[PDB]
Amino acid sequence: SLALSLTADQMVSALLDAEPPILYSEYDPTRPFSEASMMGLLTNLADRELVHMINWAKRVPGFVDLTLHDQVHLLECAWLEILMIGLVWRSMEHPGKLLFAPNLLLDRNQGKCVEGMVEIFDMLLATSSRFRMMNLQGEEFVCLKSIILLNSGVEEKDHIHRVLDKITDTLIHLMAKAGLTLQQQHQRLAQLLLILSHIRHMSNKGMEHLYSMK
Amino acid sequence: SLALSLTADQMVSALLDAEPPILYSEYDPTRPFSEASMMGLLTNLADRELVHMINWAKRVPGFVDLTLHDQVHLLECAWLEILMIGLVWRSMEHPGKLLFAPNLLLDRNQGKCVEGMVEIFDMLLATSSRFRMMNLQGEEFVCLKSIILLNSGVEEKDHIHRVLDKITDTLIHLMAKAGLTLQQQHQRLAQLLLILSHIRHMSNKGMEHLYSMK
Amino acid sequence: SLALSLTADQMVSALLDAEPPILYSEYDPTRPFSEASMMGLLTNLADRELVHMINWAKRVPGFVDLTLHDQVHLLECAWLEILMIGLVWRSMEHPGKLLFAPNLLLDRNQGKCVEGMVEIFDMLLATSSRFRMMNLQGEEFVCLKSIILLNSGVYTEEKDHIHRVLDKITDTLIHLMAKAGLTLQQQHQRLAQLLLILSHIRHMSNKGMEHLYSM
Amino acid sequence: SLALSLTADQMVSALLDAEPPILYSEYDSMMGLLTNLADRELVHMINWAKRVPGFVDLTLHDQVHLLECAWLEILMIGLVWRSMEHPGKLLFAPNLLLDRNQGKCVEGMVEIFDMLLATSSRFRMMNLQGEEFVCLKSIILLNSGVYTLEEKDHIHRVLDKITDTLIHLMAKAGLTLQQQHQRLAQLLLILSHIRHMSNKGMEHLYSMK
Amino acid sequence: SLALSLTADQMVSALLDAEPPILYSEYDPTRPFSEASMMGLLTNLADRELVHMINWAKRVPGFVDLTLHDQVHLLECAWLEILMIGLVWRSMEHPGKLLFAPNLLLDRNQGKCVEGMVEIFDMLLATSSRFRMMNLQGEEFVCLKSIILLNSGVYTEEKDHIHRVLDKITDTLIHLMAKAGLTLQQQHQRLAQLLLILSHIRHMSNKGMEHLYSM
Amino acid sequence: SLALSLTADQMVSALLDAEPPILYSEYDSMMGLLTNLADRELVHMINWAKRVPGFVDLTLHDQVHLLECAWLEILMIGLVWRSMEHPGKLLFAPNLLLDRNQGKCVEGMVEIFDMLLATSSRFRMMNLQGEEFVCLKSIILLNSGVYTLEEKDHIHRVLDKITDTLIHLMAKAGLTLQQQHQRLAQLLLILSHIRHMSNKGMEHLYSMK
Amino acid sequence: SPGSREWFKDMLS
Amino acid sequence: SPGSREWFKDMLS
Amino acid sequence: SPGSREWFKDMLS
Amino acid sequence: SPGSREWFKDMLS
Amino acid sequence: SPGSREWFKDMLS
Amino acid sequence: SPGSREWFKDMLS
Ligand SMILES: CC/C(=C(\c1ccc(O)cc1)c1ccc(OCCN(C)C)cc1)c1ccccc1
Ligand SMILES: CC/C(=C(\c1ccc(O)cc1)c1ccc(OCCN(C)C)cc1)c1ccccc1
Ligand SMILES: CC/C(=C(\c1ccc(O)cc1)c1ccc(OCCN(C)C)cc1)c1ccccc1
Ligand SMILES: CC/C(=C(\c1ccc(O)cc1)c1ccc(OCCN(C)C)cc1)c1ccccc1
Ligand SMILES: CC/C(=C(\c1ccc(O)cc1)c1ccc(OCCN(C)C)cc1)c1ccccc1
Ligand SMILES: CC/C(=C(\c1ccc(O)cc1)c1ccc(OCCN(C)C)cc1)c1ccccc1
Ligand SMILES: [Ca+2]
Ligand SMILES: [Ca+2]
Ligand SMILES: [Ca+2]
Ligand SMILES: [Ca+2]
Repeated sequence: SLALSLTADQMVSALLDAEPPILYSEYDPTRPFSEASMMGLLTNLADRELVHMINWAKRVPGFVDLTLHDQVHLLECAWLEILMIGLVWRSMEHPGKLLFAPNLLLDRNQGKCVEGMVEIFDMLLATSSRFRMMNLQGEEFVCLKSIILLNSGVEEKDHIHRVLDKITDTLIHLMAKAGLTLQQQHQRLAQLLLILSHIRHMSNKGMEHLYSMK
Repeated sequence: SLALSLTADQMVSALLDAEPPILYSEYDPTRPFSEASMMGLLTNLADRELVHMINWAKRVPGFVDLTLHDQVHLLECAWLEILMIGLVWRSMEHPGKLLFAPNLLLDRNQGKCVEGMVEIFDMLLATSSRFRMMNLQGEEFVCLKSIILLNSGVEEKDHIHRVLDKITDTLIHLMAKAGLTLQQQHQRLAQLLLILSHIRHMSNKGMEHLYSMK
Repeated sequence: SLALSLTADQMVSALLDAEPPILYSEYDPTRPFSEASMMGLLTNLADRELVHMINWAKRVPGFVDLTLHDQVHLLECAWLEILMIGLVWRSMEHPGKLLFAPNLLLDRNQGKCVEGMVEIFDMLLATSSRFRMMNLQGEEFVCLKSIILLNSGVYTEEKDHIHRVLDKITDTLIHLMAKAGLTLQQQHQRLAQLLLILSHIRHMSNKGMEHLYSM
Repeated sequence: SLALSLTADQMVSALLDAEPPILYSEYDSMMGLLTNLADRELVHMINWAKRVPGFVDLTLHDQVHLLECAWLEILMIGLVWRSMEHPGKLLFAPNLLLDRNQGKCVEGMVEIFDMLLATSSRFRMMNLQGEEFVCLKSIILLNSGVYTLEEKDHIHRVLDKITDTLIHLMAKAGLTLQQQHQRLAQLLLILSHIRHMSNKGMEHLYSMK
Repeated sequence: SLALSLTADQMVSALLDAEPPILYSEYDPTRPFSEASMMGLLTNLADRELVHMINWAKRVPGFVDLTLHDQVHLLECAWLEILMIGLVWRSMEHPGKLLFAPNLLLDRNQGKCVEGMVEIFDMLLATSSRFRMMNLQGEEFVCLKSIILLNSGVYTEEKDHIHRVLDKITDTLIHLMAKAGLTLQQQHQRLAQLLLILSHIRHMSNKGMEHLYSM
Repeated sequence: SLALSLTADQMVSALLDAEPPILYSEYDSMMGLLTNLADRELVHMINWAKRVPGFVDLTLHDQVHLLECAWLEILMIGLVWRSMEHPGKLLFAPNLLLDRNQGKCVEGMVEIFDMLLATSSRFRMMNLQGEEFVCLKSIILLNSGVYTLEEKDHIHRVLDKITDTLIHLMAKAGLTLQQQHQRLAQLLLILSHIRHMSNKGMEHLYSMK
Repeated sequence: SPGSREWFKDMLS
Repeated sequence: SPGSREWFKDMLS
Repeated sequence: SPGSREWFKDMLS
Repeated sequence: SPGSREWFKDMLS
Repeated sequence: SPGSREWFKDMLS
Repeated sequence: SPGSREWFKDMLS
């Protein structure tokens, strides 16, 4: 498979080039939020992002090598983690707030508009602050988001495992090129992947919240 | 803090020495399982393991440096992930089955005794098979379990972060000492930590199942 | 009044900075277009662009000085012309095609999917071709689009203010052309060629509104 | 080619010499009167167009296309020009002057009436000159159907000549360079409104057929 | 019958391999003992050990050859003696203390927490001290514990089978002592010293059962 | 010290010479008769104990402790020994022989009765000898309270002597080394049953006080 | 009819 | 609906 | 329903 | 209860 | 209830 | 009484 022949630079370049567009929100800016209208806005946005997620996923090296069944499974399990890592990324420059869209910036007190949502907001804000504190790079972000897709859900190594190994190589390459020592490289790799556990957690709580309100 | 002065060998030695006892189950072996009795057995076992988890946690380097409040929080969030990683570890030599205790080995078809539990069993079995395929070492296992405790839930680095960096160093040391190349070391570190995301997922589904049956 | 105090370079900057986001479309890409689905897609896009048009209009020098009534009137009159000039601009470097969105590029044959739409497509395509052949610049484009906003409803003292704003945009177009090195004769000839475009844009908007009403 | 060689003064002269006569309203409904007039003006428009420099260089096909596109605009700009000295009224003919409230005679026409009146008011406020008016009418003829390419290149050169001619007229009147550019823009923006009114008129006409 | 065919070394191996797991206790370690909580803790432990005792008994050579009735009878008679000898063994290297579990080590003063229990503690401690001073070996211990199982109820042809099994365990004890280098005189003296221990274990079990009945 | 120097034959002789007489039941309830007998046998037990080699070397305190612990065991082993030739019966005295169904006279005693009968049956099946019996009775005296340390060391040496003496008796009777060890074990395991029966008896006695 | 395509064609040739 | 007088008015104030 | 298995399948095939 | 005759019997068969 | 916050707090302090 | 600690003490000295 071509995906496994990519150099680290070629992997980064492919992942940057696969990025979906940044979506704007539409709303009446002279009308105040309600529970219904805020959840309505976030739902509309997520559903638009899902369409563009499909085009993105097909551009992630290795993804189109999978059967339709495997492609569907990875996306069905990973989509909310993928929305959330994106949100946390674009919120880094806005402490205490979540930048859902360039024209939709919500602070923690606005999260209380939707019953139960503020617990999720606080987890997302902490994650965003952690990425800021770590000085997460865009090249690192795109590697993590593809890891989420491929690690989604639950002979030696299948295709996905081999592609994930290449993304690890690429993360380490990025760190090495930035001048990190080998010890620093392994430490930062660990710190980043541990945050994926927290993103999984936040997705599980989110899916819970979505299923219980449906 | 003393924990941060530990060499990699001293960390491994401390974590091995902290290990709790392997618990046996008690049941009438001439009576067949029921839903009530199997869930009853697993509940009894988990509750016993929780007592010994407290003694274990206090022996994890760094844990007693934390305030009572932080200690309680880490344990409250991590306990089921900790039970599950232990289960998956002791099941490695038993493909298709889960070794809850040395005298309680349950196969997948027995998981169907308890409504909803078989989905969890299948995730646990896959994780155990993954650890087997990776030839997970006991020294690596104890590092991962302590990572779970410390990474539980959701100025540059707090104490927990610094201790987690030392456990990463220790994992890499173990891999280096086994003769892995630097590329192999970083790849295996990533593979292991990605499995922690799946353990988080399984814990979230488990807590769901426990809350819904209560 | 800020608008009349702007130098030509400040006017260009303000108009460039005012630009709305480029919108993407959403659709099932494994599913063929029908008349209903294509018209639904273009309706969806236009309705979304209308929301962002409001934020742009408020950043056009002079617009926010007007009363609410006047703002509503100018936007109500000009909005389809504003959508169409934007469409023509983004299609300029795609001969034969209309770039509704970066992920929605349609040719004239696809226009036949909706009864009566191909005639409108052809007009839009000829206008985009004219733009290309004039080598229309983005700075000129933003001037023209703001002229549409201020002019289309301007007959139907605050009206004297709009006319002084419109005169400033004219000064701005000539400035851009003089800076580009055009002779005095080329500057007035190109000013005329650009403003005559706006009569064709009005025509296409009228034909579009007529088509929208009939369905 | 003969058109492309004319001086600005010769272009003005040719456009003025091409002007059709002013027609009187005649009796065979208000729409009946207007239709009578329009159909008679169309005959004069044919020979006017043929006297607009550059027009007869075009193929028959292109001449038909341009006139088919522009004719109602040409009638309307004429109407607006002759209503200039009649605030609040439209002078369809010397013997047919209507105020706004008379426009309500035909369901639909009074929208069009007010637009024509606002345009005539603009002409008055700008103090539009006859020489400028004839330039604008010839621009309508050559521009309105023009986007739809040598024949169309030639048209663009003639259009550039008429622009040169407008600027010549403004310079001669003593406007500064800035005033000339501003006024050229003001006058060309009127043609957008004339297009609008023609599109609305054509809509009305087609729907009653 | 497998049991009577075992060599002495095979008997030792089988008895060593039969050993039950060492059990841990659970309790709140920030909470002081009361009479109720300590007695509850020891009751809990004993009840759990009883479950594992069944699996051990079935691995004792000869036991499973007996009828259900005989198995029940021997276990019903011997179980507290079996718990107590195990307790004494695991306490051997902890002078003054009883090692109920690796995380439950109690001294005689803690025995006073339960009315009448200190007298039993003292007897168990003296027996553990005797074990230590004899340097009792684990191979000897497993022989003695199995003798308790087979002997305690053995009066209250299948009974001739148990007696031949008991004789084999005696042969096994002497073998272990001869292998250790004891003289013939030291072998019979130590065999007697070990078997006399079992009279004290019976005494402590009887006192324990009496205490359990009274509360 | 005198005890520690005796040969095996001298130990046997001393133990036999120390034997108390067999008492007859006498009349002052079945428990009344047994109590009468027991209390009379206790007096003889005092002088018997003092004639067991090693016993009087111990302090008064230790002598009291040992007898206080062992006395009912000593009575019971005596009872079992004299019932040996009476299958299904207990010969409390020559003039007091009870069968199992007579044991039901005292609520509680018939549990004890059956145990004593099973032990007497075991003695018969082993063909226990008088010389062996006297060794076992002296072991009970010295062992039963012994775990509770020179005085207690001395006791252990005397206990080892009695073991030597049992083995001497078995060797003399022509048992092989293996038979000697097996029989020594069989006889010592009986003392566990004798302890059990004494503990049960003492329970009964204390509860009726 | 006046103003039609055919009419313009006829009038212009 | 989007683009109507009332919609513009609502959105603008 | 966006995000459902069936929706993803439809969109990918 | 654990250790009784019936408990042993139940556990042993 | 083992595993609850309050249970953990009790056991740790 | 016979068999008591005090009785044994008295009989044995
Ligand atoms: C945390 C923000 C959020 C959503 C969100 C996150 C990131 C982003 O870029 C956009 C939205 C969210 C909200 C709703 C939602 O609904 C999906 C309904 N479709 C799938 C039918 C998905 C995500 C949300 C999720 C669960 C409950 C409440 C809020
Ligand atoms: C997956 C096995 C399991 C439990 C388990 C896992 C590992 C282990 O070593 C022991 C048990 C499990 C079952 C019940 C349980 O209850 C806790 C109740 N207490 C906390 C009040 C905890 C874990 C379980 C968890 C949730 C639902 C159904 C089953
Ligand atoms: C020519 C493309 C087009 C529209 C369009 C133009 C530019 C652009 O950027 C996006 C769309 C179009 C389609 C529908 C529409 O109105 C929807 C009704 N809303 C306003 C209530 C407006 C423009 C259209 C207009 C009329 C008929 C058929 C198609
Ligand atoms: C604005 C006045 C007008 C006409 C008009 C304009 C200027 C002028 O000088 C003379 C008349 C108008 C009315 C009717 C008309 O019909 C043409 C029918 N022929 C073409 C078969 C044309 C113009 C009119 C046009 C459309 C609807 C209603 C009224
Ligand atoms: C001496 C320790 C002890 C028990 C014990 C001994 C050894 C061992 O390994 C564990 C415990 C003891 C306590 C209770 C018990 O029975 C509980 C009742 N169940 C059997 C129904 C048995 C032994 C005990 C016995 C009687 C009274 C007081 C305490
Ligand atoms: C087994 C016969 C027996 C006694 C007995 C045994 C052997 C023997 O040679 C003579 C009697 C027995 C009965 C009573 C008794 O009381 C002593 C009261 N004195 C000590 C104040 C002692 C033994 C007995 C003991 C306890 C309960 C019931 C019966
Ligand atoms: Ca509003
Ligand atoms: Ca499809
Ligand atoms: Ca049973
Ligand atoms: Ca506490």
